[PDB]
Amino acid sequence: SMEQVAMELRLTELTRLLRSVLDQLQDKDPARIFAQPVSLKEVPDYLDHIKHPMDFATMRKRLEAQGYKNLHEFEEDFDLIIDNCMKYNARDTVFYRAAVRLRDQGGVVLRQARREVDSIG
Repeated sequence: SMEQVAMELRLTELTRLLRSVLDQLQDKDPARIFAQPVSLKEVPDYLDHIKHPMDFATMRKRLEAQGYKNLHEFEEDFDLIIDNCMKYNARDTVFYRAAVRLRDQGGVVLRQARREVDSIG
């Protein structure tokens, strides 16, 4: 149908906007602490601690399969990155601190993205 196509154009445009959002969030992690999945070879107990692992490469795979229906789903995955790290790692670690800084800096990007998504529909 013509509608399914119009719908698909919106999803594609959402994907376009979320790709830019993702790039902006990932720039706030210059150390690349959140770039890839926590290695189960190097942290073999990780899944005993963290039930839903997340990282920027995993989010990008979903993004490029147009797997995010709305900004809320995307934010859920970003929040998992931060929250998993803040649980697994202690307060006095470079990892915990990196998560706090990502959360704080990402807030600004996500604030405007929500306005853009509502605004452009």
